Amino acid sequence: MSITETFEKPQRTNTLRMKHGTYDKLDDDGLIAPGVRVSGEDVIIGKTTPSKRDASTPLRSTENGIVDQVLVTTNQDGLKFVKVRVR
Amino acid sequence: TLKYICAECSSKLSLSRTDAVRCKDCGHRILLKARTKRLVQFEAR
Amino acid sequence: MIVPVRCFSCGKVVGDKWESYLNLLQEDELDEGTALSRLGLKRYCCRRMILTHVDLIEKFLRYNP
Amino acid sequence: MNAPDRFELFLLGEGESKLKIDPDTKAPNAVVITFEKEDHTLGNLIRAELLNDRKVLFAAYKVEHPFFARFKLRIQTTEGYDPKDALKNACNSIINKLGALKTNFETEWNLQTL
Amino acid sequence: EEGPQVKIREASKDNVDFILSNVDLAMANSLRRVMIAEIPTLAIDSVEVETNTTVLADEFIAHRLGLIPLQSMDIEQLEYSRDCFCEDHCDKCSVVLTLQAFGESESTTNVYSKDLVIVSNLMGRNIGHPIIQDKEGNGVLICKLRKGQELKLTCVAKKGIAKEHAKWGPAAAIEFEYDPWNKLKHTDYWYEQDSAKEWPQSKNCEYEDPPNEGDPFDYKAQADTFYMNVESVGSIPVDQVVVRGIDTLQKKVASILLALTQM
Ligand SMILES: [Zn+2]
Ligand SMILES: [Zn+2]
Ligand SMILES: [Zn+2]
Repeated sequence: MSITETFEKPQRTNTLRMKHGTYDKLDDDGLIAPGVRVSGEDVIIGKTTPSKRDASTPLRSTENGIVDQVLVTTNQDGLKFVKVRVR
Repeated sequence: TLKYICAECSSKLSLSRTDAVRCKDCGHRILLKARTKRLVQFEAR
Repeated sequence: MIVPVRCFSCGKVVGDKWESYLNLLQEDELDEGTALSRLGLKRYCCRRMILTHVDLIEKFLRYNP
Repeated sequence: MNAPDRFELFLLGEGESKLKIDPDTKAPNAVVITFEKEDHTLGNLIRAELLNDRKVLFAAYKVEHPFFARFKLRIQTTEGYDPKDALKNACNSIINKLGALKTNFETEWNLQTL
Repeated sequence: EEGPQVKIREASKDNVDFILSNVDLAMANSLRRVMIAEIPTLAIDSVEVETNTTVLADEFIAHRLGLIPLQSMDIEQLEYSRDCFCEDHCDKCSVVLTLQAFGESESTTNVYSKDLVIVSNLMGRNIGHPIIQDKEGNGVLICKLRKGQELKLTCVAKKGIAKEHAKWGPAAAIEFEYDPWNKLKHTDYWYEQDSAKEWPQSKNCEYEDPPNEGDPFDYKAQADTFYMNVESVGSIPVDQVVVRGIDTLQKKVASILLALTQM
């Protein structure tokens, strides 16, 4: 009840819980966009959970490519879905 | 500009929060994120 | 997906002989062996390049978006 | 990631000289040159020509490891004859040979129809 | 002219069948290698992609583009970006080209190297012109577009060498042979019944005299007379590959005399 999660660039506040990889590649909607070149432990999906406990997806450590497609959808429960495919 | 594309009708959507996740006439609940304008450089190798 | 630009083994430019090769078969009703030599592909490394290629792009193009 | 840049096969990185000359202790009148950013193209050559010289007592080259671009050339020569000179000589002797060859080619080239 | 002597058999815009003679195998080889690895050439070495809705990937396309042979006739009048005193790339060390294609028709639209367009200033030197040798002036087939798909691109040709990447290679293959009659006995022939009957007699067996039954082994013969044939890919006139070959190899031994000297 009145406790969700949101895909948006996190920037530390009363929790600061985040991680090393940079978020500078995310857009304010919390998702990188196609064309952008990622690597290291870069953040591909920025998600938060309440004031702000970081719950974001960082790229696979040993990997690095270019974003090939980000898909935003909905489930049968009306859940916001996100699928980032990296090439 | 355009912040999103549609799974099918290709129409360049782009809406804020509470707008659910559909499109115009093609209520496809899919939508693609649209490329960046920050041109990517490639090594010809 | 598409005709490689060059023969992996030696470098011969081959990305310019796919349409020709294709015509040399349909419209001239030649055989791949003769067709290839007439395109100048004499050594087997370059031969395999074309004789073996699989033009899968033609199938990708059939997808709407 | 581990792969070094390809230009490092022909481009001297910093602190590197094209040649490192060293006095062989095992034998007299002998030296060991380390060519940096060079391979079998120059090695077998300078080696081969270094052999046509009769006052040359020993000439051999080898690239210790295919990973790095660099070969070692050992030259030994009769007393009074400096290996350094034999190399110079083996070089000029080569540079000429190639000049001649170049000419003869541009010559025969013209006499061709097409 | 006393020394390494050429003796061309065939010749054309692509091959230079010839016979090197009066030369150490080593030199015949070093020259063979250089033609393959160290002759400077222009080739797309950087691709900026504005738009690609094609069926391929940017890196995919970008790869082919670098394999598209480009005019490198006056290449020496161009410099390597790494030496050029500019910031990145200028008309003194590079050539910029463009590729814009839109699937307009409904039938499959093809994209070729002819559709590449120089945008920099060649300053008088023949350089950067995509090579074309097909009977219809199309050149290499870079991509295929369906109606509606697009491909906006910007490349940057630069001076490079084979050692760095095979795209900068001017040669295509280099037939090479010697002692077509195994007189020097450099190779030992494998056989089931008959060495002679099982192994085909190569081209160059006509250009030489078969040994004679009783003649003892010629233990002093060396390896001179090499039957080559260079094949250009187009970035450079065949005659040139050989020529410039002998050249680069020449400047190499030279950069060495200058080391001892300034040493
Ligand atoms: Zn729609
Ligand atoms: Zn081949
Ligand atoms: Zn410049």
